[PDB]
Amino acid sequence: GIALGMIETRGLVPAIEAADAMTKAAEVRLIGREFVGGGYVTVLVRGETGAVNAAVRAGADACERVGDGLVAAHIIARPHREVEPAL
Amino acid sequence: GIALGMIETRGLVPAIEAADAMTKAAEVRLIGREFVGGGYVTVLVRGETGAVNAAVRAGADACERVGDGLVAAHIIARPHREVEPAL
Amino acid sequence: GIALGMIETRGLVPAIEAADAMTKAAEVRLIGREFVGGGYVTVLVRGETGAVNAAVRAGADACERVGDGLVAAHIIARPHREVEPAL
Amino acid sequence: GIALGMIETRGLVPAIEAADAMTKAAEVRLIGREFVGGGYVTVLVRGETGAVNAAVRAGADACERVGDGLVAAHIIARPHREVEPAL
Amino acid sequence: MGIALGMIETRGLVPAIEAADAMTKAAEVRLIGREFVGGGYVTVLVRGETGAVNAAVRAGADACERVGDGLVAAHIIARPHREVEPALGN
Amino acid sequence: GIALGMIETRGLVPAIEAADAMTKAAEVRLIGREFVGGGYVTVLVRGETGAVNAAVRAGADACERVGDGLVAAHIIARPHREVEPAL
Amino acid sequence: GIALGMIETRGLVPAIEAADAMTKAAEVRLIGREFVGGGYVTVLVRGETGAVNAAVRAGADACERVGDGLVAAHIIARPHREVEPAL
Amino acid sequence: GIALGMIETRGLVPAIEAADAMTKAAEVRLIGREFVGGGYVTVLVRGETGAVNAAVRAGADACERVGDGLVAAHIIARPHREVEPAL
Amino acid sequence: GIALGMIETRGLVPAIEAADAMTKAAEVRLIGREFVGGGYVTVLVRGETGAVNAAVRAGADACERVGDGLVAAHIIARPHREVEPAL
Amino acid sequence: GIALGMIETRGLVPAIEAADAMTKAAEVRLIGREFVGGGYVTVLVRGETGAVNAAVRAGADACERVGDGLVAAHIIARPHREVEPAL
Amino acid sequence: GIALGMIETRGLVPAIEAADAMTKAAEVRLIGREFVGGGYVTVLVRGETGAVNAAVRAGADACERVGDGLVAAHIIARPHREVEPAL
Amino acid sequence: VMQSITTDGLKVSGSLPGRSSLVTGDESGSGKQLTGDQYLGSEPSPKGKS
Repeated sequence: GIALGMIETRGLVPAIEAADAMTKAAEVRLIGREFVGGGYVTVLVRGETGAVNAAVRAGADACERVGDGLVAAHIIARPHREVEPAL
Repeated sequence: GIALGMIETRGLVPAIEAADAMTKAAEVRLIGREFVGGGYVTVLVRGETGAVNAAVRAGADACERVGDGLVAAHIIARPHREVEPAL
Repeated sequence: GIALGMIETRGLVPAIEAADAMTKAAEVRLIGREFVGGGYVTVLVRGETGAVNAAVRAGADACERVGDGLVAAHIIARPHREVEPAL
Repeated sequence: GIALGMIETRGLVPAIEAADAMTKAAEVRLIGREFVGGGYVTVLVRGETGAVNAAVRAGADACERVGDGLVAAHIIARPHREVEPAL
Repeated sequence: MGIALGMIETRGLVPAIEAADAMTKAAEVRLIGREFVGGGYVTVLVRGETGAVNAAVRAGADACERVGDGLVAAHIIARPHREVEPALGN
Repeated sequence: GIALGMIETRGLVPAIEAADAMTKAAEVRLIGREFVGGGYVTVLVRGETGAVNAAVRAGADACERVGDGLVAAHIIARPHREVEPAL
Repeated sequence: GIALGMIETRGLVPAIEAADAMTKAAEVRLIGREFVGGGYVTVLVRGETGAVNAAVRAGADACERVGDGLVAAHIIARPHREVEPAL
Repeated sequence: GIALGMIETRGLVPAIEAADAMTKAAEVRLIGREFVGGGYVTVLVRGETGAVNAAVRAGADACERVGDGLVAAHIIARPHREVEPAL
Repeated sequence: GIALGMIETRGLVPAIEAADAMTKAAEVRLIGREFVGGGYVTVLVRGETGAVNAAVRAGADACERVGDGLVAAHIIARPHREVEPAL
Repeated sequence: GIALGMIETRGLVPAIEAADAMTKAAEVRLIGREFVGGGYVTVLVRGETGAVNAAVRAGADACERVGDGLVAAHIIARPHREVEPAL
Repeated sequence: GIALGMIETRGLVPAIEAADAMTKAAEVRLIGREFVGGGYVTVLVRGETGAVNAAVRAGADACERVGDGLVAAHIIARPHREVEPAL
Repeated sequence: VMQSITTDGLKVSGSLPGRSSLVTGDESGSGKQLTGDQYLGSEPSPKGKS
């Protein structure tokens, strides 16, 4: 796939929670795990657009109040060829 | 050509979505993705002055409400050559 | 010039545009951009103390509105050699 | 995917901006640009069902405020082999 | 060398021609094409960098809004996708 | 003469009589007779600016009682060379 | 003969009726029939001025009742040499 | 041809914009520019009577509201022999 | 870039500081600094349309209160191929 | 001849109407074209008393309404020799 | 000494007294003595940023009571290499 | 000739590649807070995110 699912939160706990939710809920291959600073942690996964949407929504739903919570999530279907160097 | 465009938020998720908006909005090449620290994240693009304007304007002003939000955006038509090490 | 001028802010966007003010205001050469931590960013420039003062004030005056604003604008006209290994 | 998305609009300008939305929204490939006659222009893309659905949503949402407006917009997810000679 | 797309629509070819004339008098944009949509609709297409495209498209618009039937749609593509022009006719 | 005069009308009766008025009123040379489509007919003549204007005035007043009448009358003096490949 | 007779109508059936009036009203050669676009159809014939006038009057009196019928009907006595390249 | 058009304004900016109007509106040959003094700048262009008139007309229309304004816009069609060495 | 930016003032000091704003704003090369007379002073720049726009606009934002201040900042987007001797 | 005709005005537009009025009114030869400065522009002709009188009358009666207006138009009958080498 | 100080004065007397103040006050070199026209005279000195600051402070405090006084006194510390053609 | 007003209120003109209601495409973001530096006139721009 080419679509990029992606979630980010406070602390690594909800990060791996969203990751486990995505890898269980969609045809998605986890490809990036970023420690951002100040507790911001981002998990970014690659898969088809429908799978990306399903995984993102499932992770966000199962990750709502646990830990310190999400801050956002998004469904990108195609980053440009020049965006993948950022990951 | 050498116009330098800037996007700055807390958490790299609005940053990279502004970056996708950059590479989808105007002919600007992103040349850096920097982790400021404490959760602050920055994307650093290059392109034509009007292109930088269109890109940065659209992306930053569209991704303000994405999660915890963008903090600031800025544009430089010509950085000084001596400011090269920052690149 | 050997005197030091230097700027501190939150997020490097005000830092780099204040460095642009440095290098458009007076004949000063920047030596470094440093991520202090927790969003704190500093810029370090050489110059003669007249140019140092002019540039540093220009950056401070052009820097407060950008992002989170300044944290400290400081100049030293006689930097010791013994300080250089920290630079 | 072989899902076929396709958009009809008032003349060529909304068609081109809709194709822009196609290629910036989700993974689709422009298979056709057709000038029906009498001011009608249609764009034909292929891809995965969910991706094409998101893409055509974005294309419409772009086209309503462009020019004279949208005419018609449909999502065929299973183009029969008998339809292939028509495309 | 500008690849941003400046392209507009007119009812009738008279506004198309005079709007394209203003287009190429108002910026350095290469007139890449004219297309007859059908029923008198004419779309003109030029390539150039974003600022030139913006200025020239604006000028063509406020020149063509009155000529003949008038403008139909004036739009500015800044990032034509790699696949669009082959479907656009290159 | 390099000035380009040109007009629009409904059908060929007004177009041909307008071309005749072009030729009789002023000694200009016709360069194009274009079928825009949907009954839209345009004529494109070449001559010096005064002759262009006079001929176009004569053709313009000679078509309202002819068929459906004139739709778009226009004179320009200096077209850019970029329009020539479209001519 | 160089005199031009030429008629506009809606749909080519009244155009064929007008050409029929041409061919049994006077001995005048037809130069062509053409589909203008949008349903407009133009018939153009050449002949002597009196024969052209009589034929055109006959066609106007004949084809104006069929469907929408005649749209524009007028003659040119001695067309200019610059006009005929359009034919 | 021989017709002389010429535009007077105060400040060089309206002068060059009037000259651009001359050489973009009609086919004329600009023969020169003159710095009169006291802020007075004039552009002298050459061409046929119709082109010169149309050019100066368009230039006056454009140059009314630019900068601090136009002074006098005039047309000469038959410059005398001893008048030319003034140019 | 060939777009010409133009800006006028009264006195050499505002003109030269406007030229500073030119060289510090965007990629604009000053091709001529000429003296109209009567206090009127001219500065030109050449570059891309967007860059020229940003530069001239910044120059205006810089020259407003420099002694006499701004007089005219009107600009163009393309000089004609003939105006070079007039440049 | 020997008589000296002279006319001066604010701006060179009315100066050139003065000059060509000189030439058209009668046969008189021009001897001087003067840019005095501050907007004053002057023209000097040489001819017979009646011819120069008629010429200057025509110029003063023609160019006042043109532009900002005439300011002085004198005529001398017996030009002294001592003024000649000053010219 | 790259910093460029410049003073605009009503006439040559305030200009040269200002230049003398420049040369007596701080270490500068006089590079420019320009006559704008209409009485405006501009003086251009180069030197160290603080040196130029003190010098032109002295000159501005010099020129208020001399004749008609100042018009525009300004300081720029960074003349670009491309500005040299204007210097 | 098109007109505009500078960020400090000054008067500028030219081709001026700004925002106009006749042309679509440049709607996103132009309306909201102005970014650092400056390119767009103090004249307010149409919205219609679209």
